[PDB]
Order: sequence, then structure tokens, then C-alpha cells
Amino acid sequence: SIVVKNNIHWVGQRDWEVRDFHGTEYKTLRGSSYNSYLIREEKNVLIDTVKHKFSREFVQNLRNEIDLADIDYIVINHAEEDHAGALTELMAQIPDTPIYCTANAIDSINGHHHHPEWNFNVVKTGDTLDIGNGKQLIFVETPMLHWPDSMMTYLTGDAVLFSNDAFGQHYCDEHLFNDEVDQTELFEQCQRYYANILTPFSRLVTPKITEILGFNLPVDMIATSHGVVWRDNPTQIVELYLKWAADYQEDRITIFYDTMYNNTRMMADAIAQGIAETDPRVAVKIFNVARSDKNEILTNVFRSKGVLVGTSTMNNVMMPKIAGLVEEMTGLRFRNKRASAFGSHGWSGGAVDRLSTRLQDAGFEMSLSLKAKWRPDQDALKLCREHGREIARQWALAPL
Amino acid sequence: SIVVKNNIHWVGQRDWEVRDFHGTEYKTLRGSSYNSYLIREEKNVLIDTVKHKFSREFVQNLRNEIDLADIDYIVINHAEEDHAGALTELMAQIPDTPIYCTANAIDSINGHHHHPEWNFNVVKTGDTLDIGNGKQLIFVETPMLHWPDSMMTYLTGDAVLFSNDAFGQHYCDEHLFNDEVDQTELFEQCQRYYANILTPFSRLVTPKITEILGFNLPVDMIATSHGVVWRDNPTQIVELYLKWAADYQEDRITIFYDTMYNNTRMMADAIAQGIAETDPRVAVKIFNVARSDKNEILTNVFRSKGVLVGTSTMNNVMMPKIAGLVEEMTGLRFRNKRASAFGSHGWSGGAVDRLSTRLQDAGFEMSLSLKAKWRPDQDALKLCREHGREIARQWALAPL
Ligand SMILES: Cc1cc2nc3c(=O)[nH]c(=O)nc-3n(C[C@H](O)[C@H](O)[C@H](O)COP(=O)(O)O)c2cc1C
Ligand SMILES: Cc1cc2nc3c(=O)[nH]c(=O)nc-3n(C[C@H](O)[C@H](O)[C@H](O)COP(=O)(O)O)c2cc1C
Ligand SMILES: [Fe+3]
Ligand SMILES: [Fe+3]
Ligand SMILES: [Fe+3]
Ligand SMILES: [Fe+3]
Ligand SMILES: [O]
Ligand SMILES: [O]
Repeated sequence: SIVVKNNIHWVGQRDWEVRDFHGTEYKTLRGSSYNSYLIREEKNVLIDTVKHKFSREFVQNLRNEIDLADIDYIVINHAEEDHAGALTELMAQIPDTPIYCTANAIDSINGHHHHPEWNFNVVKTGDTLDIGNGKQLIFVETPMLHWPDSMMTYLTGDAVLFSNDAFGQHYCDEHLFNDEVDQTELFEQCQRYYANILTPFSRLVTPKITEILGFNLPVDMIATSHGVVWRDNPTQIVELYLKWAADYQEDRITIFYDTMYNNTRMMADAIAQGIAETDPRVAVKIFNVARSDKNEILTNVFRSKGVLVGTSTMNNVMMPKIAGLVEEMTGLRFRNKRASAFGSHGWSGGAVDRLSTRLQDAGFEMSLSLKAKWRPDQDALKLCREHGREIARQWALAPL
Repeated sequence: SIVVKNNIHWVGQRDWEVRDFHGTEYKTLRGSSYNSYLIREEKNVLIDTVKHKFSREFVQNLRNEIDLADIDYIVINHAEEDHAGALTELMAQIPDTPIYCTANAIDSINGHHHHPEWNFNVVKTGDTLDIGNGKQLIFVETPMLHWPDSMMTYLTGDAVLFSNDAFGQHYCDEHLFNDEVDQTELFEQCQRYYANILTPFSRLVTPKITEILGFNLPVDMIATSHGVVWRDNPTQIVELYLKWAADYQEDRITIFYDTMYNNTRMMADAIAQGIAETDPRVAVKIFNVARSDKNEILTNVFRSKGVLVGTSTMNNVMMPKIAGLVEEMTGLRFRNKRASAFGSHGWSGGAVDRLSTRLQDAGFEMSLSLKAKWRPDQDALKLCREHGREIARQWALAPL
């Protein structure tokens, strides 16, 4: 175990191998960690557990740190399998130990573990739990961030905020603190995490953070459930969340597509050239959805002021990977972004109009579409390049 | 080159490495071949070419077989890149050589190659082309099988039908004839080809085959553009096409799903058990779309009387791989099939109803949906197993 601060001990699990989260919809290219914490004052408190995969290691490591019978309280901020997965294994040894969680958490814990006989203690925002030596735990409900059962736990005196998923990231390292790891990799994983997970709940992020700041509680460290512990200027991740929640966008345009014979690809490249020669201020990224990392694309969309999506017509409908990605964007609910559909067809086409409608359903402000027949010749590529010019001028943040 | 029959020579290209067709939407697990044919009578006729990738090999191999200036006519049954890709390379050496094709083919050839100055000869069904020695070519238009430009070429005397894509399959082997290869692998690739490509055009297959048979033309061999040449009982593939075109279905049910925490998976397994214990006549297949071959799933759907599709609710919508697969099935237009949606959710759900609607849009006759909250307990698994019973009884081809 590792000492976080004073009597706070890290008893979590590092995961160097993990590459698949949420089935296969979140790629963790730099692994992850599942942070669990043991506070040892007059009372002994365990905050969260780990993924069920590492349940046998978690309990064994916990035994080496403390006698299981000496654990007074267990706090579950979040009952997702990556934090409450080892709960059944633990409660098998100490079935009488009280569990402090939200009312919604009782539903989610019982939903996964099927042990309603456990001793649950419903907490709400403002409720306190004394652990001795002048210190206490303060609970703050954070529903739909990102689950109905989500909450945070604040420790007085030591001034440590256990925020669980919030402000966390999928980044594995032997070092525990934020000032001990590579800043670029840390930032990338942080923004990747928010873009793919917390984007649809951005409207709830700002008022909740404002509420927490209203409590006037000092924060020396922010102990998340994923990745590093923020100790050096810990509120930097809070400020990033405030910026990211305000319908974040840079002067950036993301282009992604799928293709069978590279006809749509040639259209995408021509559009990009038109943009770059019209507005040098705009950053342009191009991805083939069949050949690229899906979560990297979505992170770029989150950063972009607008997107262009390409697809060829196949059996009167759009390419499936495009349809799948559009469905996902419909759930992430991006705001204040614009979009334009394009692609090639053989005869009757129809997939571009179909795509344009579904992008509109996803919440994008739609511009005119761009269509081409078979492989674009020099004249057709001019039209594609002209489309990029028209898009650049329309989506301009500032004149010229 | 290989002698097909008399003066008919195979001058195509084998592709052992190929794994991706139509972008990445068709996996060729056993490679493929691109069959081109050179007929040498009084006139010399080249039928189709090969993929553009092998253009330099194709021309060089063609030179070794015959002087390029001695080629009288070029026949293009189909202008898709895997058959007409090496055309520009060839016409650069012999620009005056006439091209015989459909009216729609002029649009598709020029669409890919941008050389409208080529000498095109529009042919329609019934048109003939004498090549000497009492032999001639007879052209038969096959629009939307699978392209608007598609046609077949029949050679009199030798009685060889050049059917291009039709009756072909993606199967690579050193041996050229159907009686020289593994029958099981051949059948599998044949059915895989029809299910993923020709299913939406099944209504056109039967009348077209009926029309061809009406011509009373003898067929000794069927030389496709993909895979083996049918010489031993060559009409067996024609009969399979007739069976497959009649809204083909066996006593079979396909179940596929995507999941994040295996909750939906446990539902799928319970449903299967309920079916198998209710109707022993039914064959059941289960696939995880994120972990399985997409084209194998679709081949099973083609063979199935009905399907069950599972998904969890993620950001109020369905899993993207499921959305993508449903979009593709909407294009394949399966007929006379039934479906049932299922899956797990956390709180409000909604993805199952969303999926049920889109399956209905895909043409499936929808039965009642099955829903569960979090991880199904013993009581919930009974309900899932009961759902399988209800489905089995409803979809029964015969009583009991
Ligand atoms: C399997 C298949 C199905 C197709 N279906 C259609 C169609 O329904 N409507 C259409 O206009 N073109 C259709 N096409 C033609 C393509 O849209 C055309 O070749 C396009 O220019 C290729 O786009 P891409 O190279 O960007 O993938 C189809 C092509 C293939 C291979
Ligand atoms: C990222 C994420 C988003 C979710 N969104 C919803 C939702 O919008 N509505 C809902 O009812 N449950 C939601 N859930 C909960 C899951 O539907 C629930 O855990 C389900 O039982 C898991 O299904 P599975 O294991 O088959 O993938 C979400 C879960 C995750 C991880
Ligand atoms: Fe979570
Ligand atoms: Fe988590
Ligand atoms: Fe084809
Ligand atoms: Fe082909
Ligand atoms: O989580
Ligand atoms: O093809």
C-alpha cells in the first residue's frame, strides 16, 4: 500500500494490461487504475473497492494492511463493477459491516450483488460521519455524474476529496501523485475521459461544482477512483472541467468517413485542402473510422467547432460503422456544433441525405451536403475543394 | 495460364492474402480470385480483367500468352474495381480495341477510369458477336445483379456461361474446377457470398434465371469471376440460387448482442435454453457482435427463421455495433423473418424499445420485447428462459 496523506492509505489496484472498457467502446491505450482508500483514525474506513477481476488480490492485500474485523465503515461512492466489483468477496468475510451510500446505490449494489441483507446506510448531501481525532466524513450527492448513485466523500482536517470517477482518468503509473507523472499523457487521458463519458452531463457539471465550492471546504488533495491523486495545485482539474462543460470547442474541424474504394476518401482530402487555404486558423483532423481509434475521433469532435462526415451508398443505406458512430454521438449529445454530410454513390444514392438527417437528430446544426458520382475527376475535386471553402467561411469564428 | 476448355484460357489472378472486401464490411477468410478469360478462335476475345492491385502482373502475364495487338475484342460484364481495375493499364497499350458492355457500364467504366474516348459498344440481351469457327458470344443483361451495369456472356459451341459475380464465391485454390476442391469450404463460401451480397436482389434472381433457361442454351461450364469454374454438374449452383432467392429460411434462430458487463449476455444464454427445451427441432446460434465475425452472423440470419437482438442502454441509446448491424440488415432487406429485442438497463432504459423499432424498420415481424434491470437474478433468469419458450412456440414451423 501507499501513504496518500497522514493516515490515508492507498489500497487499490493498478491495471497495466486493460484495453477494453464498457465492452469494447472505450479503449484504454495506457491502462488504468482502480483506487481504493483506507482511512485509519479512531474509526477505520474503507472507501470503494476494485474491479471484480482483482477481488482475491484486493482482499489479501487488505488483510496485510489491516485486520478485516477492525474495519468499521465501508463507503461506496459508486457501484459500477470497476469500483464495487470486489464487494461480495469482502462482505463474505465481514457481513455485519455497515455500508454508507446513496439511496440510488442500494438499488445498484443489490442489482449487481443480490445481497439486500447487507447493512445499508442512506446518506444525502450534508450528512456527516465522525471517525475520531477531530475528523469527519462529509457526503455530497452527485446524481447522473455519471450515474444516479454517484456521490463524493470529503474528509475534514486532511482536506481530501474522494470524488470517485469525477476528475479521474484512465492512466496507469507506479507513481501515485499528479506531479510525479508525464503531464502531456495525463492531460490527454483526462480530456479523453470527459469527452467520451461526461459530455452528455455537462449541464449538470457546472451547477454541481458551484454547489461544492459554496460549501467553502478546503481541498488539499483530490483522490479519484481512476489514475493519479491531485496534490499539486489540485483544483486545476476542476477548472478544466468547468471549461469543458461549457459546450467546449476550439477553432478545429474533424473529418471522418468510411469507404470501400477510396472515392469518399478523395472527397475528404479535397475538402480539407479547401478549408486550410481559406482559414489558416483552423486545425483539421481526418480519420477513417474503420482504420482509426473510435475514442480518439470522439475526443476530436468534442474539441471541434464542427464536423464533416462521409459515407458511400451501400444497399441504399449508409456504411454501418458510420451509422454506429452517429448513434453514439446521439447519446453523447454534443452542443453548439455544426455538421456537413458528404460521400460518393453509384446510381441513385441516398445515404448522404440519410446521414445528414441522423446528424441533425444528433444535435448538429446542418449545412449543405456534398455529393459525387463514382470516382471524382479533376472537375469534381474542384467542387469538393470549393465545398471546404464554403464550410470554412460559414463556420468562421471571426471575419476573414 | 490454365486451359478451361478447348481454346478458352484462364488469365486471372489468385489472391491468397486478401481479407477485406467492400472496405472492411466483407471478410474473405479464405482469400479470393479474380477470373479473367482469353478466348482464341478466329477472333481473340478477352473477358474481364482483374483488381487494379495486380494490374502490372495481369498485363505481363497476358503478354506471355498473346501479343496484345492480336486481341480483337474486350468484354466487360461488370465494371467494379475487382474486375475492371486493370483496364486503364491495358488500354494504355491498345487504345483502339473495342469494348463490349451494357449502356450502364459506359457510365461506370468512365466513372472509374475517366477515359470516355475509348471505343465502347453497347450490347443488350440477345445481341451476338461472332468470333469464327462457327462460334459466337451471346450477351444477357442482368441489371441490379448486383449492379446496374451487370451482364453475362454466353459462348456457343463450347457452351460456357461467363456469369461474372453471379454463382461465384470468394475461395482461393490452385485448382480451377469445382470437382477439384473441398466441397464443404466451397458451399460455405457460396452461401456466405449470396447472403451478404445478393439477398436484397432476390426478387430479381428468379425471373432472370427463368429468362436465361428460356433461351434453351446448353451449359457445359459456368465460368464466374470469383472462385472455381463449375464443370461437374454446373447447374447445382443455379439450383442453390433458386432456393436461396425464395426468402430462404431453415428451422434456425440466431441470437446476437453487445454487452458491457455481461448482463445482456446472461439474458441471451437463458433465452437459448428456453428455446432448446421447448423445440428440439430448432438450431440455435449465439454471437457477441464485438467478438464475432460480422459476415458469419449475417449468413446465419439469412439461414434463420427469426432472430433475437440484445443491447444494453448506454446514454439512452443502443450499443453502436448493434446500431451499425441493424443499419446493414436494413439494406440486405431480409424477408419473411421474425425478431425480438432484449437487453439490460440501469434506470430509465429505452434502448430495447429503440432497437425493436429499428428492427421493424429493417423488415422483421416483431414479437414482444424482454427487459431486465442490472444483473438478472434467479427469478429474472426464469423470465428470460420463459421468453425463449414463448418465442419457440410462436415461431414454430409445425405444431408441438
Ligand atoms: C456492395 C455495394 C453496394 C452498393 N450499393 C449502392 C447503392 O445502393 N446506391 C448507389 O448509388 N451506389 C451503390 N454502390 C456503388 C458505390 O456507392 C460507388 O461505387 C461509390 O462511388 C463508392 O464509394 P466509396 O469508394 O467511397 O466507398 C454500391 C457498391 C457496392 C460495392
Ligand atoms: C457508460 C454507461 C452509460 C449508461 N447509460 C444508461 C442509460 O442511459 N440508461 C440506463 O437505464 N442505464 C444506463 N447504464 C447502465 C447499464 O445499462 C446497466 O449497467 C446494464 O445492466 C448493463 O448492461 P450490460 O452488462 O449487458 O452491458 C449505463 C451504463 C454505463 C456504463
Ligand atoms: Fe463509473
Ligand atoms: Fe470507474
Ligand atoms: Fe461486383
Ligand atoms: Fe466481384
Ligand atoms: O466506474
Ligand atoms: O465485383
